[PDB]
Amino acid sequence: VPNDILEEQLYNSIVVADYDSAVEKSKHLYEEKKSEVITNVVNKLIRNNKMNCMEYAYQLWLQGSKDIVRDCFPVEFRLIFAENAIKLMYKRDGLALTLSNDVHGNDGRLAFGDGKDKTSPKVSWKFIALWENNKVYFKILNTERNQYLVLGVGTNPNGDHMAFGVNSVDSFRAQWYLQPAKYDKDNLFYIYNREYSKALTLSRTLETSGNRMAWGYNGRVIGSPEHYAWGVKAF
Amino acid sequence: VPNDILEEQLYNSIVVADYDSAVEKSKHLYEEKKSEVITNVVNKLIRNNKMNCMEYAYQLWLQGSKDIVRDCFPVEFRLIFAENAIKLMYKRDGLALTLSNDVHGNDGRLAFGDGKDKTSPKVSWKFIALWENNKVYFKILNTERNQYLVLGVGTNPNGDHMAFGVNSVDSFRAQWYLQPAKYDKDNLFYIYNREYSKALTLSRTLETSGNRMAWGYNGRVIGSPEHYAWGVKAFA
Repeated sequence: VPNDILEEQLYNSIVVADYDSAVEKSKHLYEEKKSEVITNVVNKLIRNNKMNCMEYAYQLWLQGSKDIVRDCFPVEFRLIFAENAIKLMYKRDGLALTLSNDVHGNDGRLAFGDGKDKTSPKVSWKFIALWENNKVYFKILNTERNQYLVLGVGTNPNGDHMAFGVNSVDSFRAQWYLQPAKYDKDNLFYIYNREYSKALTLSRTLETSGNRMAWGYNGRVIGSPEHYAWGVKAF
Repeated sequence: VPNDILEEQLYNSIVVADYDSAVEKSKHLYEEKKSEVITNVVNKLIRNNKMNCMEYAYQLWLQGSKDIVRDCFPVEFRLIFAENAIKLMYKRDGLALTLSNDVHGNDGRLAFGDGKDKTSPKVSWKFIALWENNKVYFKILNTERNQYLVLGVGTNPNGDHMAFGVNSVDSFRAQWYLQPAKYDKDNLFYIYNREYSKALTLSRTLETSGNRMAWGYNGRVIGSPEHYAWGVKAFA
């Protein structure tokens, strides 16, 4: 059976979220030195912004195929699923996500893109995966503060929610899902809130410090990863 | 009638908040070239952190004795009541109060001591006095944003309230009262929220930018103006 037909079969199984089939097909392809098929499928999935790519990687990771994730996917997938310390870099601004030092009253720490810090422990995060109802979600943990990224209940006039870091994940407001995207060189992700289905973004309003407040954005982001997606870089 | 007794009489009228009496006594003292008496009384009020000193200056100001406020009081009193553009300089840290650029939802812009900016239009404020029930309160207006200093409802774990700048004063959370203090050369003020009776302060936690969050502090401040009071300085 030709490579393009093997790609098609694998691709289709992921698109309909039959991940056990995807994983079994993938194990066979990898075992048979047809990793090119997997790599091309993942490439297509990202190009087409298929969220199911995340679940596919996760099930591979869980089901004895960490090697496939290592070898056939953008490095971001291993970093995410290995819970490595990473930086969340907003493509549009090249700023790393971080938390404020002091608390934002009752809200937990304020999340923002730092105008200047791209390297200190304060911009280090980990993704902690959880599986529920055929979907992978993430707690996004700030390692310096040991607090989780959340959207606040309240909205600005645009319907945007403020982003914070809080102690516990006791709500869908503190869970996130990813949608991969390709922009030129880079593999990026839209990061959506589980509760509100709004993309994590940085304000177009600069602070005098160069900081940009993070928001769950009430607007369309798809098709503009250079404006609204995130890069996951090793810390 | 000797000056010492005149001082005591004037002082007593202020401490009991009979401002009409205080003002009439003051006009007479000023007319009679005994402005030393007024100056001494003001000095005493400030040393004793008497909040009634603010009402006394305001009543002088309202009742045609702006000359007395100008001549007999720390310059900050004229700056406050003439609504000059001023900067709010936290004595402990030497940071000017300002607002963020982005608005933190319903809360308004975040109020903070700027780590670096001591001079730009964003650190310009004006006090807008209001009289209610024998007291003077102030709306504290950020000139650049046309927004008023407010304490938010929620608290951190200490019971401190975050400070914000908002569009309207439609609540006591956006009103403030002053208590003068002396520290060395500096006439300073504690700035208390009308609603919560908490003093405006800057966080001991520095932001990476060197900014410090402004809080309505749940704690004792009196006795420590070098830690918790503010300078009111003319904006250049």
